[PDB]
Formats: sequence, C-alpha cells, structure tokens
Amino acid sequence: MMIIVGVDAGGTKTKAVAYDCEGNFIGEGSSGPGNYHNVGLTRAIENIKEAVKIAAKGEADVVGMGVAGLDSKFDWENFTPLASLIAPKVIIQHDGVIALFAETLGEPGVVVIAGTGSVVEGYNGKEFLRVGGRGWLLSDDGSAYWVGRKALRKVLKMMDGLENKTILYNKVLKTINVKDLDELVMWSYTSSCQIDLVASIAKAVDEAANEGDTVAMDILKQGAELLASQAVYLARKIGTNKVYLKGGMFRSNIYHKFFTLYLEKEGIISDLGKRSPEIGAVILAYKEVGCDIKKLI
Amino acid sequence: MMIIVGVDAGGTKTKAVAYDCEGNFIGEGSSGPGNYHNVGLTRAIENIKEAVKIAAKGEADVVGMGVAGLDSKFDWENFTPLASLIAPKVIIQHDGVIALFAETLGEPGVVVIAGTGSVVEGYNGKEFLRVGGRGWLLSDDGSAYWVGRKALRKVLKMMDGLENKTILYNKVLKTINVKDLDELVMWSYTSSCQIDLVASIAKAVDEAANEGDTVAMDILKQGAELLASQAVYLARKIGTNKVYLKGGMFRSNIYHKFFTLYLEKEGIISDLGKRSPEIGAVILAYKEVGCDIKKL
Ligand SMILES: Nc1ncnc2c1ncn2[C@@H]1O[C@H](COP(=O)(O)OP(=O)(O)O)[C@@H](O)[C@H]1O
Ligand SMILES: Nc1ncnc2c1ncn2[C@@H]1O[C@H](COP(=O)(O)OP(=O)(O)O)[C@@H](O)[C@H]1O
Ligand SMILES: O[C@@H]1[C@@H](O)[C@H](O)OC[C@H]1O
Ligand SMILES: [Mg+2]
Repeated sequence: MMIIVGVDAGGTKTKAVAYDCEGNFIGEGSSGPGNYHNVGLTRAIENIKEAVKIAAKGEADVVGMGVAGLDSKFDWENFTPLASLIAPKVIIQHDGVIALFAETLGEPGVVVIAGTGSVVEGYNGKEFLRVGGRGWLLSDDGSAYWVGRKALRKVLKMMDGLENKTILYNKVLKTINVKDLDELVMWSYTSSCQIDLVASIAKAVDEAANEGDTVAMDILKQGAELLASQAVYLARKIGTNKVYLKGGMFRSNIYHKFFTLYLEKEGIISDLGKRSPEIGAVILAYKEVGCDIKKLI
Repeated sequence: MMIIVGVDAGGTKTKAVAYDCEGNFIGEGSSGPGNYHNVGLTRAIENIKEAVKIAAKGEADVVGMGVAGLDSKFDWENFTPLASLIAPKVIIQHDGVIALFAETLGEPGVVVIAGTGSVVEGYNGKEFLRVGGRGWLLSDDGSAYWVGRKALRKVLKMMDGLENKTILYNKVLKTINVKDLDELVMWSYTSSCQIDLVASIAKAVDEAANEGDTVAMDILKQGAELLASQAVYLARKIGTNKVYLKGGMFRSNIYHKFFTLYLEKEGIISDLGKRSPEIGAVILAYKEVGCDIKKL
C-alpha cells in the first residue's frame, strides 16, 4: 500500500484529501492559508503539513500540491525546498494548474480562480499561460480580497455621510466586529494586512446583495466583469471557447451570474466543473507514482 | 509678555515657531516626526518638546499643536496626557486644523490635503469636520499612494498584454528599479504593506502624464476627481465656495488642473496653501488665549 495526498493550498484555507493508489478515499483534512505571502513561510508550510497529516492520518508517501502564491522564480525557490520535506515524494504546481487539471485531467483548457485572490490560467498542451494572479496589491481583480476592500471603502464613505447607508453597512461591520468609525480606525491599525480577513468580508457583500442591496450587487458586478474580461482574453489567446470557474467567489450566485453573463456575451461557455482542485493535485501525484487515474475518476 | 509656540507634528518631521501675544517673533526649531504611529509615543513627545524647547528656547507659556496620528479616540487618550504637560497651556488639534487655520486665520473654511494620504478638513465656526483621511486601505482617494497603486496595477495589465504599453510602463518600472515581471512581483510582496514606497510611484505617473501619456493623465484625473468631490461635499456643508489645496499631489500641474477643473465646474473656487502649518498653530493658540491674529 501507499498513501497519496492531494493538497490545494490557498489564501484562506488549505484543503487536502488522501487516497490509495487504487482510487480509494482514505481521508480529508483542512488548515489555514498556504499562501506564504499571506501568512509567512513557517505558517504556510505548517498549515500544509497539518492538512496533509490530518487527511492521511499519519505519514503520507506522496503529496501533490497546488499552491497559491507561487508567482515568481523567487517564490518557487523559497517554497519548494521546505515543502519538499513533508513527504518522501512531493510534486508542486501553481494552484491554477491543479484546479484546471482536476477537470481537464491534463488536457488543454482555461480555468478562472476567484478565491482569496484570483487568476486566469490555461494550458496549450505544451505550456502554461496566466494573466493576473500576482498578489492582492498588483492584481486579484474580482477576488474576495478585491471585493472586501471595495466594501470597506464604501462603508467608510457611508460613515462620512458621503453616501446613504445600505444593508451592506451593518453586514460588513458585524463581520469584522466594528460598531463605529472609531473602532474601524483601530481595526485598520491591526487588521489592514490580514489578507484572509479582508477577503472574508466578501461573504458579507454577498449576503447584502441577496437581501436586495444594489450597492453590494454593483461591487460584485464590477469585480466579476473585470476578472471575466481577463478570462475572455486568455480564452481567445489559447483558442478555446470554454472556461472552468473555480473558487469561493463563485459561491455568490450574483457574482456567478454577472460573470457568466459577461462570458456569454463574448461567446464563451462557462462550467463550474465537476471536481475540486485537491482532486487535481491527486491526479498529478498519481501520474508521478504510476497510479491509474481511471480508478480515481 | 507671553511665549506662544505653534507646532506642526507630522509623520515625517516637526516644526515649531514662537511669538509673544503682540505678534512679535521669538524664534523657531525643528525635530523628528511627531506622529507617534511612525516612531512610538515616547519619541514623538520628546521631539515635540525638542522643537518647542528651542523655538522659544526655554519655557513656553502657551503651545498650540497640530498633530498627525490622532485619527481615533484611542490615539487621543494615548497622546494627550503627556502632550498636555509640555506647557502650562496646551491646545491640541489634528495637523489638518492648523493647515486650515494658517490660511483662514481661524475663520470657517475647508482645506484639502493630498500627500501620501489624503483628507478634507473643515471648520464651521463652532466645530471641526472631516471626510476621508482614514488610511491607505480604507481611504485616501486621490493621494500619492492611491495613484501609485493604480499605476502598479495598470503596469501589470500591460505586462500581461491586456492593454498596450505606454510611456507610463517604463517610468514606473524605472522608479521602483524593476525590470522583470519576476522582479515586479517580488517588489510588491516586499513593499506591499508599506505605503511610502507605493506613494513614490505617483511621481512617475506625473512624469508620464507631462510627456503626453493620456493613460497616466487619466489616473491623475480619477484620483483628483474622487477627492475633489469630497471637497465639494464639505464646502457645501460648511457653506463656503472656496477651498485651499495643500500636499505633494498638488505639485503635479496636471493633478492640480483636473482638481481645479472639477471644482470650478461645481461652482467652487480654490487656492493653493500660502502659509505654513506651524503658523496656523500659532493662530490656533492666539484664538484660544485672546491674542490678536492681525498683529500676527
Ligand atoms: N457566498 C459567498 N459569496 C462571496 N464570497 C464568498 C462566499 N463564500 C465564500 N466566499 C469568499 O471566498 C473566499 C474563500 O475562497 P477559497 O476559494 O477557498 O479561497 P482560497 O483558495 O484562497 O483559500 C473567502 O475569502 C470568502 O469571503
Ligand atoms: N509632482 C508630483 N506629482 C505626483 N506626485 C508627487 C509630486 N510631487 C510629490 N508627489 C508625491 O506626493 C508625496 C509627498 O506629499 P507630502 O505633501 O510631502 O506628504 P507627506 O508629508 O505625507 O510626506 C510623495 O508620495 C510623492 O511621490
Ligand atoms: O498565485 C496567485 C496569487 O498570487 C493570488 O493572490 O491568488 C491566486 C493565486 O493563483
Ligand atoms: Mg484556491
């Protein structure tokens, strides 16, 4: 026997699933962020190692992982060595790769990730191409963090009396446990660089949007179209008329709607896909150790 | 005979000037930052006492100070105690107040301060008002940080090939001494959560704009207009048709123009700051202790 573990290490959570080499599910586990840009190398590795240990219920023989944050030769150099310590055999890819291959099983295609951050990544069958996916300051259009920041800035303007307060106002304050501008200021001193925390506010935006807040809908719409525009670009670029949609942001029905309406308008078909990204990581591990992908899917 | 000192305690540095109650100059001194957020309460206080100490070299009777960093009640509770003991009589206000009074002479008015951050301060004769000025993440529309971020994001888009490269591209990359996408990425992750580095990019945007880059011009325009509209809101709430403009952002001719173009369209006139903040602090003190601002 042998224990194969697939891990999807993101900006909010790290998800791992463990299997046999015979397509038999053994377990699952989850932990905090695996994006070292968000929590530091020690925490990221520790979280990944924890999710793996949990899902495998001990030691794993092989671990395949898709990692958010591997956005430069630099990142790969800093992360690869340490991540390679978690199991005798470890395969490392960008998180966009495992998300796509979970669906295309390795074939050409384009996937859009809208989670804590965002990215549009595709495979030509020869090379991987990506647009965006370079961190919260430089990119991550339409990501949960993007949405969260937009929401926070709007609440402040409502607080300043520059705009009418809407449902969003209370939803957001509650989520971050703030009651007034004074607590918001203090909150900013301590929480401004907590990426997953800012991104968590996206849920509040969705809540408001579902309860009729047009201001929240507007935020979701702008973010969704900004990211979708990039998906259309890479789709034409690669030559495919279909893209897969993955990530926590797509849990927002409104976000998803605006995203697909924009894609449809551009002649692009969207698919939420069938499998989770960690399954794509297991697929990669299987290929690495010779286990048959057929028993898996 | 009284010794009145006005103090401008900014995040970068502190300046204090002394005068008697009859408007006669006594001296001045400078010192390190006054924003305890940038250098810890202990350091800020000692510096403030530094400038004040020399400005009037020795004891001071009254001290009016504009301080950067008191953006919340917590900040006030932290700073005020020690600050109020620097002189027998000490008046404390936001650095925006003295900047405003330096121009209005203590009368009602509105002033826009657009530098690394941005804010609109106003006084209606009875109480001080404010909009924005709440930090890089939540606020600071139209600040150097704000335009710097917009530029960075646009430069990545150009690299990804989502938009045509314009002169702005090279200007931002040269300013942050980056030549690679790999290099850009690592730069952002090192300078991510520290505002000064991002705000410095605003200079490259201005330079691009001056060289005809309409894409750069547009960033300045959207920033200036987002802030300008807050200025309009406060001007109308206070009841004045004019506002004063101060800050490094107004060193950009184009930003200034877009700002004025938008103000005028809204029936509001404006003028650049024509007096130091520390003088506005002396004015704040004068107003509090009954000294004639005209003699000043
Ligand atoms: N219904 C929803 N509407 C909007 N945002 C949501 C919703 N559900 C979850 N999210 C957001 O999506 C994020 C989680 O997405 P996820 O894909 O797991 O990210 P990552 O891969 O970076 O860990 C959180 O930041 C959360 O705020
Ligand atoms: N001509 C200009 N165009 C664009 N930005 C400028 C220009 N001159 C200065 N700046 C920017 O404005 C800031 C300086 O503002 P300043 O008023 O000195 O504020 P602070 O006291 O907070 O440093 C810097 O971030 C700088 O990049
Ligand atoms: O690597 C990408 C990261 O930079 C972004 O923040 O989130 C999405 C990831 O794919
Ligand atoms: Mg993810």
